[PDB]
Amino acid sequence: TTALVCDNGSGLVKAGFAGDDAPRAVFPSIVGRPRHQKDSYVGDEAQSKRGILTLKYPIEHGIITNWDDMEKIWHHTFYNELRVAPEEHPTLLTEAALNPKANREKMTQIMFETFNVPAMYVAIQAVLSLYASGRTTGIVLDSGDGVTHNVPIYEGYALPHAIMRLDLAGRDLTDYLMKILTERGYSFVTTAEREIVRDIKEKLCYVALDFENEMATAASSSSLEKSYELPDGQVITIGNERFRCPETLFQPSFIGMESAGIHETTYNSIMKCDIDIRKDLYANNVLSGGTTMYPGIADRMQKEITALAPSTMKIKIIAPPERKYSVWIGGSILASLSTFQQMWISKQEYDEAGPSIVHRKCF
Amino acid sequence: YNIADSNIANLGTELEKKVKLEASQHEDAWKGAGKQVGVEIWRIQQFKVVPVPKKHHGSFYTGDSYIVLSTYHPKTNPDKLAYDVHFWLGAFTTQDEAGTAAYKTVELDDYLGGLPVQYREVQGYESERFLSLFPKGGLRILDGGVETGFHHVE
Ligand SMILES: Nc1ncnc2c1ncn2[C@@H]1O[C@H](COP(=O)(O)OP(=O)(O)O)[C@@H](O)[C@H]1O
Ligand SMILES: [Ca+2]
Ligand SMILES: [Ca+2]
Ligand SMILES: [Mg+2]
Repeated sequence: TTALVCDNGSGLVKAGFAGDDAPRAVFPSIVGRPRHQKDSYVGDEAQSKRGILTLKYPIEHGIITNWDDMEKIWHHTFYNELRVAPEEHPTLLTEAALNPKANREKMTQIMFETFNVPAMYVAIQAVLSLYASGRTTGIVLDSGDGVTHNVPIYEGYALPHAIMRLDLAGRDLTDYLMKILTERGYSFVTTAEREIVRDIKEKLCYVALDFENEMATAASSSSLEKSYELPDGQVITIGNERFRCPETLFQPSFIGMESAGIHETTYNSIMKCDIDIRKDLYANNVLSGGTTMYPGIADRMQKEITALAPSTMKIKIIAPPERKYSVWIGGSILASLSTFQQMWISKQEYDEAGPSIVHRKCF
Repeated sequence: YNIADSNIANLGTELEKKVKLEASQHEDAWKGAGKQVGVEIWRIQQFKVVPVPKKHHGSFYTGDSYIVLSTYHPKTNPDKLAYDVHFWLGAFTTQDEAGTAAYKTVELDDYLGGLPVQYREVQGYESERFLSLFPKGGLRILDGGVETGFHHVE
């Protein structure tokens, strides 16, 4: 019996088998339907046919907002990608912290009633990443396509009063890059064009160490500019958009949000913890997720938290090179442990208790 | 946000502690642990918690991860027991080993009612408390270690 580990990101499905060192299926969490109004396509193939499709993400800001399309995603994961029969496999799913309770209730219902899994668990993403880093104490900054959240953990227990969440992450950054590329005269508008700009962002963006200095550098010469070849063969040039786009993480007012930036939310989360554990949290900031992959982000985080923290505080940002997969890897490890599997919901328990049982078993 | 409407509403509760205490009852390695003053050591071996024989205590493979339970009498009562639990991560241990050692450290803490104080000990960064566990020349690092429990995805 081999458990399945499925980390349903807002933007990407990461799926595979417990005990593997990486997910075997990674593909966009998208359903595509004809742009002109056979019925639909999922994942990689929707991306492949995007020339004629309108693409929709069933998860927004870490929350499933289209349950019929999410069912298509899970079906595709089991039967078309992993090519497994879900009724044969205990399944571990994941969630961002501070999601509405009904999200995991419906996850539980669909896994048992539609896919007939024998057992399942819904894990908190940031906790899986902490264990993937080999720690029991630290503060995880997890940022994917949907959510940025801070989870301080002490001796293996998340501190719920100090968890922070920002519904600003990779997709918002892609949307903002689309917008500011119009200043150069480029027009990226459609759902398919959003995927092109997402690729530009991943390939060419970075976090400036000093934003105002970098803006001056960008105006003084072309030294920061990069070229990018579009699918139709046109070559565009981008300059200060490279770092203006992820600057939004530090200055959410770039997209009209009044929120604290990710450096301030990290600091605020630590400050909500008991004073005697704060030094351990400051020395163990663990980055997790695709939106933490910008070159320069760890250095910027180090600089900004140093400016907020007591002047003698020892601060360390841990940025695992595999952190696009840290959540999944933490799940692969925990799902390989018989004691962790002992806590999972069995099909019989679901039959007797219903969806509410997820809140009494999954922590 | 409203914690109470959310998926973290039950974190920090008695119920959470009860569920995790029950889970810790299903690990054979903890049975009989922490019953007298001394040092008990286990090594992670392909996700399993495996006892290290007492004749080897203080010798650690650089390729491996370990759990070290130090049981002692607290100042408050010479007839009772208190605990430091150290997990030791070799310089060359793999991610599955270190993550299992971290998780199972929490589990042993759960098993012992939350009483242990946890210490993360990376090779070359060991705490003063960890260095104090072994007699003069007692701490030795060994070449190699056991194979990862991970299957490598090509
Ligand atoms: N190198 C990179 N630089 C910046 N952003 C990236 C990079 N790689 C991936 N991303 C962004 O990270 C997000 C996907 O990361 P992932 O952790 O899988 O998210 P999720 O779990 O929400 O699906 C997308 O917004 C993607 O564009
Ligand atoms: Ca090893
Ligand atoms: Ca404890
Ligand atoms: Mg994610």
